[PDB]
Amino acid sequence: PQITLWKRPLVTIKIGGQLKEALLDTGADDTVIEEMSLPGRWKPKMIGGIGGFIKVRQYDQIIIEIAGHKAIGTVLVGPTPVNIIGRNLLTQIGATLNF
Amino acid sequence: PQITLWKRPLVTIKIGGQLKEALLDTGADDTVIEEMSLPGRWKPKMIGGIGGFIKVRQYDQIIIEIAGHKAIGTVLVGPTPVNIIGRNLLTQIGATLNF
Ligand SMILES: CC(C)CN(C[C@@H](O)[C@H](Cc1ccccc1)NC(=O)O[C@@H]1C[C@@H]2CCO[C@@H]2C1)S(=O)(=O)c1ccc(CO)cc1
Ligand SMILES: [Cl-]
Ligand SMILES: [Cl-]
Ligand SMILES: [Cl-]
Ligand code: NA
Ligand code: NA
Repeated sequence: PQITLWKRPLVTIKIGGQLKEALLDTGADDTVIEEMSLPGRWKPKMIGGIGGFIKVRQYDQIIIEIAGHKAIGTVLVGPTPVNIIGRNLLTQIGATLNF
Repeated sequence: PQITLWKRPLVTIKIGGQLKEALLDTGADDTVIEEMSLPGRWKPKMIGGIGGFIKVRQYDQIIIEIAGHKAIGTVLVGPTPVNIIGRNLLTQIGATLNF
């Protein structure tokens, strides 16, 4: 699809068996999801942006379905105000910015 | 252009006669630039990023070039890790996300 930016580019994702809404975010290096359980090992990380930093759990090799497209990669889990699909997964679905 | 996302989508902007680097950020509603002088009056605004809310200075109807495209719109000035071009100006340059 071609998604315009008049509104937030929100899509449906499936992660850990759960359906969520998330933002397709070219400004995010990595994918960040609101607190949930995921299987396997994790390690702590701090990530920062406007307003400062938050502590997250870094889970590697996690599958997400993004608008119907399967991708695998790292997912950070923590107290983000919005679920964010970052570049690490946007690349896997072939997403581009065009103008 | 068609910009892939393996790297940060950094572009050159021109504001106030100065060249700066900025990030094309589809997860940002608004355009946020580091401290600089801009003409005219400003209004207060609070924005909520990943780590919390901050105060910024809102300047309306500012001339800004983005990757060679002309925009005139709202620029927020305040402490951000990098200059970010949000959807308010991404729409003016005709940007869409595609996959
Ligand atoms: C500031 C950027 C360089 C990095 N951000 C991605 C942005 O699109 C970030 C995504 C986001 C975060 C919280 C709430 C809503 C959206 N938008 C952002 O700050 O936009 C600001 C905040 C205001 C609400 C959204 O638009 C307004 C302008 S981020 O801090 O969320 C981030 C930082 C580290 C990682 C890990 O790589 C992922 C995301
Ligand atoms: Cl990854
Ligand atoms: Cl590619
Ligand atoms: Cl605007
Ligand atoms: Na894992
Ligand atoms: Na103004």
